[PDB]
Amino acid sequence: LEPPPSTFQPLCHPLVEEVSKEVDGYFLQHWNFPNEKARKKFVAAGFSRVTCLYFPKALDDRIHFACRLLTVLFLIDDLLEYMSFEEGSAYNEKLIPISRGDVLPDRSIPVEYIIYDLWESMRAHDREMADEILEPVFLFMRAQTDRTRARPMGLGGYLEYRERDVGKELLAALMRFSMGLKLSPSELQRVREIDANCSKHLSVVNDIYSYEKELYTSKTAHSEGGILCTSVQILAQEADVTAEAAKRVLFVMCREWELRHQLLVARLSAEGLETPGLAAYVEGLEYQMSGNELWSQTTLRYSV
Amino acid sequence: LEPPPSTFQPLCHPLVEEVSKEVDGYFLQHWNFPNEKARKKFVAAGFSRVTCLYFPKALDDRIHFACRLLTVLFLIDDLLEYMSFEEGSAYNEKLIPISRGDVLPDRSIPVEYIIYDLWESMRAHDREMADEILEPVFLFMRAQTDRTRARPMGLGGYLEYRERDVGKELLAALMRFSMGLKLSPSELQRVREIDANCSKHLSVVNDIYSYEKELYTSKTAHSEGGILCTSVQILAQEADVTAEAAKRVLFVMCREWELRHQLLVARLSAEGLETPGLAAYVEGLEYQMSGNELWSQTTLRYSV
Ligand SMILES: C=C(C)[C@H]1CC[C@@]2(C)CCC[NH+]=C2C1
Ligand SMILES: C=C(C)[C@H]1CC[C@@]2(C)CCC[NH+]=C2C1
Ligand SMILES: [Mg+2]
Ligand SMILES: [Mg+2]
Ligand SMILES: [Mg+2]
Ligand SMILES: [Mg+2]
Ligand SMILES: [Mg+2]
Ligand SMILES: [Mg+2]
Repeated sequence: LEPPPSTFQPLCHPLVEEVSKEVDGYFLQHWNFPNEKARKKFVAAGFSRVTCLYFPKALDDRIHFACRLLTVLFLIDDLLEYMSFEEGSAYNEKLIPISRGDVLPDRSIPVEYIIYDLWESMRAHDREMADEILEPVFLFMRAQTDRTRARPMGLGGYLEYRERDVGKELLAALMRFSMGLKLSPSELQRVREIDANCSKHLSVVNDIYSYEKELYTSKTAHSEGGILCTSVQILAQEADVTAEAAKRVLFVMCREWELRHQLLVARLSAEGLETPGLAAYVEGLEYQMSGNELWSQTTLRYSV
Repeated sequence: LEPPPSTFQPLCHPLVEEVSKEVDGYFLQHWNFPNEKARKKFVAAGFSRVTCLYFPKALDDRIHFACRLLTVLFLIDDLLEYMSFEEGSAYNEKLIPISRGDVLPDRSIPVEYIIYDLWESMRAHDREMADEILEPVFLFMRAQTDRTRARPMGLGGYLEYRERDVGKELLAALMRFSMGLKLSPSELQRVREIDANCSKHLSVVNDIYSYEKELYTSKTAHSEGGILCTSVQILAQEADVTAEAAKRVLFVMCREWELRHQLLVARLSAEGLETPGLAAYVEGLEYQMSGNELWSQTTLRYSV
């Protein structure tokens, strides 16, 4: 699959090597893997590497928080594929009061105390910004087991749903936390169209590279949890082409979304609405798009 | 607008110029054009040229029949844009028993006697092959004023409707008539998938090039008859991109349909199911797709 030309230059956080070893090492000690093969596959995924590609301008003392969060969510994301929608919902809902810190974790259950200790440490570093990630994460978690996954969706309906299932808002709040980048409610409101456009890029780029993984999952995992829910399958179905043909077409659309990102950013500046914070923000969103693509093209999670 | 590479090479019927003058001349003599500007625009469209590009291997004494049919359908196609769905339906339904030869035409009304004389002349030349064009034409006519045009559609839903509105079936029966290519019901059943694939190509290629014409029509003509119903609008709405962005993506999809055409034809041959008639037929479909693109690229109908 040859990617069409992009003007975006992907950037990686300079501390990616040490943070990856730190965070991978943490999960290897605490997380319950089924076997040595799974432990190797975990490291092979490079979960801290995505994070460092998503937020390359995160503060040096905050990047590890982001790596820990995306890592545990990735691990949960895989676990949910072997559960029903009901079981998956129960699993996630239990982690929500724990994430808030309102309920103590069962220290014998790794996922419970990993989540608790993480959010506690994040609030310890920056309480105000850590709290602003809470609701976006919960929105993402509840989307993962949404019944709409078991209903037919057009491309438009899917992308609207997938903004939550891909965790667009959490990525936004996580990015701001990691950068210590604060925005007023007025600034946040102004870039909503830019956010929605970015979400489609992230979602479809992931759909493109994770298709083989998710096709296999749909044939082997739970009938509900492993369900095939992706723009690749939808376009292939609607246009009556192969999945690989759908990928090539979708990749072209992703480049159009990149063009639209630049247009919207230019218009924000052409109008009076550009601020230093917003400039850093929309630039950060570009890194998410290019970083997500670079990681997707190289991670063993999708190629194996 | 840069067309992505294609391996389909267009062919034109050798007698295109002489038949154009004959068919253009007939309509200029009989059809009720409002003024000289409309008569010039009519000639500028090249309705016989597209027909000769659609069926370049039509028999020398049958190509004019195809040119007449497509020309009169094109003329009605524009007429319908100033009518409501109701008026458009009543207009078309009147012509249907006339086309069958069951109802005599009003000789003071050009469209009625032109359509009557056409079908009578076609039945005289080849009774059986002419009759097999009737219902496909009627299916197309009724799709033109279908109220599904004014209702929400996804890409898949549009394409399945478009197959009727683009007259894929009538074109196939017209091609067979023009070439004297007779196929058994079983043979035709073998290439159903190939027909469906070809329909999408013809539809979207037309949508891409005729968008500006149809955008203008939607803003100037009847809100119903001139309604903007096209893949360019649908995809742009689904993916939240501009029409120009949608065009570029759709053009890539068109090339995927070309690849699929070659795949399906290759499979048909390998299974020992490609009869000499079927070989001529599927080649004929390729001429339709390539011929449609060449004409769309150059006709003044879409450029002015
Ligand atoms: C952890 C997840 C599965 C969510 C957050 C990260 C992100 C965007 C990385 C790419 C794959 N999907 C997701 C969703
Ligand atoms: C006459 C028509 C409007 C129908 C038949 C010819 C064909 C495919 C040529 C291209 C434009 N539209 C059509 C539809
Ligand atoms: Mg997943
Ligand atoms: Mg998921
Ligand atoms: Mg995926
Ligand atoms: Mg038209
Ligand atoms: Mg039409
Ligand atoms: Mg058109």
